Amino acid sequence: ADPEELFTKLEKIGKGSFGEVFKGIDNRTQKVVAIKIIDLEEAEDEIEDIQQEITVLSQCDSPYVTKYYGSYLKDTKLWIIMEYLGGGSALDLLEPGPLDETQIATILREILKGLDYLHSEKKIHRDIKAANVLLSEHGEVKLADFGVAGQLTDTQIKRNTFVGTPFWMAPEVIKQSAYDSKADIWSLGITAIELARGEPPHSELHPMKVLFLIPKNNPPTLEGNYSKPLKEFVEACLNKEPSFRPTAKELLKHKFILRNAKKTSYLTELIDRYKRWKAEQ
Ligand SMILES: CO[C@@H](C(=O)N1Cc2[nH]nc(NC(=O)c3ccc(N4CCN(C)CC4)cc3)c2C1)c1ccccc1
Ligand SMILES: [Cl-]
Repeated sequence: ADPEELFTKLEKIGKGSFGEVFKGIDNRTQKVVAIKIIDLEEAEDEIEDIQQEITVLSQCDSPYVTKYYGSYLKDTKLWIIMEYLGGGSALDLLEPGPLDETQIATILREILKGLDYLHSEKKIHRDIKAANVLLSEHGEVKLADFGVAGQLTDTQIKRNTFVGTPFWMAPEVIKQSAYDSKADIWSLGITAIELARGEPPHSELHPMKVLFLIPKNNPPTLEGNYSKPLKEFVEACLNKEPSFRPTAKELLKHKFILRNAKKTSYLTELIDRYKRWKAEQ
């Protein structure tokens, strides 16, 4: 029916040129939801990504993947109703200052559970990065932005498409050879660096340069004051050879994760920190 009847927006929480995201309410139940509204008139090229995300999320049912509740059409606007996640993104939560290795290990663990779910459903996220990891106010950690996610089948054996964000992209994705879920494991290893240092490797460089640097160089390493097991976690992820990369399931039992990860509810203090930080200034 009419989405402006069914839903009420409470607060604009995100904005772009083609769309806006709100905190809002299902009026029938008073449930808080995320409401992403796309101006279909302005959307042009990225409309295929919108379609792809809706399709993939409608096929997902995991506590580690942002829920999709439906789409509504009202004039030039597409309303996409989604699980509200109010803690902020992992990247957002880096703003007030660095994470400790307990927080990092917990976040990576939860991402790994999400990747394990997706890969078992023969899906590939293909844009894993801290900005795409969204937290709930309880400290749950869930995956979002499925605009370029890919589907493996029997009609098509692997993927080829040059897609993702350059600094996080696997070398085999840059080369556009046949790749699979192991590409997400590379991106996860880059995300581990990003969680530790605040930025991905080569973050000051032009994206175009990174497209030849990533295949040309040895894999990035985590440098500085970070525990050996974290550096070995990064090292295992960022193997040039995908068949030598571990799976997400295996990584759940990496010693860095086992010795450092704790209950997700402990992440609420990371969210509190952001609230206080946000409020000031
Ligand atoms: C553009 O699509 C959305 C999207 O699909 N989504 C689906 C979905 N569900 N819930 C969301 N919540 C938030 O984005 C958000 C972010 C920061 C936030 N604040 C900062 C911390 N504070 C404690 C509260 C206020 C409050 C809410 C989103 C976004 C997207 C956004 C970012 C990354 C990936 C995807
Ligand atoms: Cl947006």
